[PDB]
Amino acid sequence: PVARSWVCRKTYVTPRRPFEKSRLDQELKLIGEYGLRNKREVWRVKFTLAKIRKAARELLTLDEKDPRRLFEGNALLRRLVRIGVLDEGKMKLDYILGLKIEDFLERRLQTQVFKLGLAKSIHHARVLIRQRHIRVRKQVVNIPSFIVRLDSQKHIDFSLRSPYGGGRPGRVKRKNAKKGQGGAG
Amino acid sequence: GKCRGLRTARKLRSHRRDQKWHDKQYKKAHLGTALKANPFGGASHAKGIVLEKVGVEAKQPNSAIRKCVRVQLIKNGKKITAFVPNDGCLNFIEENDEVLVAGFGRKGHAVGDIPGVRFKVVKVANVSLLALYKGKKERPR
Amino acid sequence: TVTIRTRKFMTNRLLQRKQMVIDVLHPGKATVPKTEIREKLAKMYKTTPDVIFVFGFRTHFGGGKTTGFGMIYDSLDYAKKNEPKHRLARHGLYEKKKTSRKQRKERKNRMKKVRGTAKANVGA
Amino acid sequence: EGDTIIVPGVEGPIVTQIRGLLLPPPMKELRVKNQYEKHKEVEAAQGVKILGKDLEKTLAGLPLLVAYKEDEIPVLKDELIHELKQTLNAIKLEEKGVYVQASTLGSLEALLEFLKTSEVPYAGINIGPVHKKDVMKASVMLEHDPQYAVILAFDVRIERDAQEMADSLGVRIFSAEIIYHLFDAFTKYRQDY
Amino acid sequence: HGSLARVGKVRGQTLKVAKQEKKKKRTGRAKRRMQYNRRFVNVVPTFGKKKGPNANS
Amino acid sequence: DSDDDRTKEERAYDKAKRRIEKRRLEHSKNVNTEKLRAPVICVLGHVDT
RNA sequence: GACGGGGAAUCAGGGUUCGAUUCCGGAGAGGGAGCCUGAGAAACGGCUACCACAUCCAAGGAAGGCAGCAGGCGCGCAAAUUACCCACUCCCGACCCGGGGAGGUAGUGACGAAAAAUAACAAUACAGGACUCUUUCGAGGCCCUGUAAUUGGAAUGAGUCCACUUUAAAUCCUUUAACGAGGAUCCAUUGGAGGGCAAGUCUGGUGCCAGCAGCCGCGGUAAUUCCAGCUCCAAUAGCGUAUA
Ligand SMILES: [Mg+2]
Repeated sequence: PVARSWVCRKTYVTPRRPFEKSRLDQELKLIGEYGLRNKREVWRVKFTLAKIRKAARELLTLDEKDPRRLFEGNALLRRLVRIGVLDEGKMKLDYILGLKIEDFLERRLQTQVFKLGLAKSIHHARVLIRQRHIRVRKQVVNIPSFIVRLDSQKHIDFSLRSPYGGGRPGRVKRKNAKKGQGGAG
Repeated sequence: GKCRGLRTARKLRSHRRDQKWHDKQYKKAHLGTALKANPFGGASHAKGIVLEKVGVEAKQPNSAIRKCVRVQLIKNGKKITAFVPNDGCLNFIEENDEVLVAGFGRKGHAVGDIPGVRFKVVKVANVSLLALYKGKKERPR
Repeated sequence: TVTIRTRKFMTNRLLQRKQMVIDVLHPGKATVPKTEIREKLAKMYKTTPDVIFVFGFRTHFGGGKTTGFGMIYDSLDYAKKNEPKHRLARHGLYEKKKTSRKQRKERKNRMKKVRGTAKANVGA
Repeated sequence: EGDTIIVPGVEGPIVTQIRGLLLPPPMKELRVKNQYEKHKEVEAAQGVKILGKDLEKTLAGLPLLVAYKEDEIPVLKDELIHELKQTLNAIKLEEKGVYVQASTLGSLEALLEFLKTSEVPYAGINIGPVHKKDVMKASVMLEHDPQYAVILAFDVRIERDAQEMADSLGVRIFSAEIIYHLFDAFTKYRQDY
Repeated sequence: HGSLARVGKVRGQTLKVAKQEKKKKRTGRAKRRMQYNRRFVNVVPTFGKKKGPNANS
Repeated sequence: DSDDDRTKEERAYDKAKRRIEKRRLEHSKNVNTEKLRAPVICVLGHVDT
């Protein structure tokens, strides 16, 4: 009777058709456009979008003017406004189902780093996050699948320990300085 | 459904039970005679040691001989015939040597041109035949 | 430099000590040792530097914050009455016996194996 | 106790880890039943017993080595394999024959030398009590020349279920603690056959 | 010919050609980049039917 | 440069082997000629002796 | 091939299969039988006789039940340390103070779950897309897109290893030194390439032989399927196979 968690779930799903032309072309287009690593990421984004769509459909099939419908509908709309995939104009339950994988993919931290101008390419943004150069609200982030909120967009800048934004220079700078000192004598 | 009445569920349940019993897969999977006649005893893999190396030909359209091996199982002593899978692996297997033998992939039936046999050898002397094939590990001697 | 902002202060007249949570903000430095933060709590809370006990320091990701616990007692012997002994062993005010569990269990079983006065002499 | 040791065996060297140092009393010898002591460190010029977890096969009379380092890959024992390749007086000829069983390595060596001078090949060299697997391999050798379809067990007791599965189908076990009585029983069965 | 019950004649008579040294293949994330580039970036519009990626006819 | 072999795992065990050889040879250098170990007594004979 | 339930997998709607397994209730300590004490036991780390099995012995006798924690044998397709501590959660006792293989800690650990390295940038090299003009020759390349073993400085991580931190004592994470890459050799495998089903009628060898192939079928001295080299496709630290 040890005291552990024993709670876990799978965050992605595998399609029943492994070899189709249009599906593989679409996921390859998404991966090459937004600089992702493998198809497990877009599969997990499809999984969470399917979960959100299923929840919205389950709320829509329940009758109007009920407290549970209003509570979970307004909770879902406030949540998706807080992510930033919707605006206050389209604050409706039926407008949830007209979403796309694109709207969930624009809120990635890698996409925001490439879009604001910190990086030159989306893959350069990914490897720039991986070497701990990007911080937000005084906390460094080393992971590319970070979902930034709407209020957290304007806090994106370089870190206080990265040499790009002011700090100690890296390994190649000090080694080349020591090489220049050795060459100069 | 045929007998549709508001107070008719036992008749439907009993008829569905009988017609489900009068099947093939459900009758095989819910009777003990098939597992009594099963050499593996309802298991994926089984061990055994080699009696001799024999040879059996193929069927009518395909003309070749397939070199299976005669291994009896350790759980209950049933004498079966297992097909040595890949090319040139009959040199690696020896007489009176332990093997690990699994099925061939049709739930206990013959596959293609080989006659009657339904098992394949996976490992011999606790080393895999794939390692002896690809030149990745050498068998003890 | 490094500066200290105490958080979640409360007093405990039931047990004559002061509970608070100390967050250590050291931009560019490593993790602070417990002795030097004890001197900071001494020069901040106007008490003697041998009554304060600190533990539970946990660094954050990126190395800007380090939060943890720290306790200040009113007097030294009031701290000696009501405290776990291993923290005093960390702070050098306590000594504990260095005997392993299997030796003590074997000695207890061998003492159980005999009766009378010989129990006190069979186990050395 | 915190070290990695290597001992040679039938299938080359087998690397293991030490478990306990079983020492007899100084008044007594190693041939005593269930009376030893446990130690952490043992001094030189002593006769100790080594316990392992998975060795099961060991040719004695060979050196061993202890490494204080991290032995992550078996390349360090090339000199041990080189020593094993020379002075092989007891060549382990593994053919199809009599499954022979003995309690100790010396008894097994004496029994295989007796079968060698009796001009009969031997199949199994298992060490320990007689189980269902040894009797079953004798039952396997009951096909394809069933003359060598017996179990020779010396100075050991067999299991009851092995006896039951043996005499359910006719496997002879000449279990005897006296080695020349075992020899006389074996040659009597050979002449009767 | 020799015999028919011999095994591995084709494997024992194969002209053994060793592998030649080649540059290592990019893996992880860059392989998806190269596949996306070579399949969707530098392609020319083509009529009729599209040839495969290994149609060496 | 060119100092070691073409690989690293091939030269990884060579330093350990030469360290074992030097620590063995040093173990044959500083030895004690007084208060030695115990000899081994080897009893042989015939049947019923 | 039945401990029961709370539950698990798949699932449009209905269903099908499993539930030995951490929480609840029940049963047993080889298997039947009987009992003392005690509030509460037909108790087995209590006792008494039977059989199966089994230990020591001067042979008269004496002593036991790991379906507890580690460990060993057998059985097997199939499952780990003959470790550290009562500091945390509680429990027993005359009780701040003693004890707990109940537990907590680390080791083994590709059952399984989550995050995520094996590269990015810039200039001539060479094929083109956007813009009127030179029908066709070629030019702003100021704006690019790509890749062939041309090059250049800028980066940080695995790892080695002071310290700090954690902890009963440690280990690991995080922090932090000094070192730590250009074929960044600090080199990614597992399957497949006739159709189903994404991807060569490429090049050599055997010639219904060896073999491949879940199914159709492929092998007959020009094999898009065997065996090897190059290229390519699939998923990616994961992939193939056998079974319910
Ligand atoms: Mg004698």
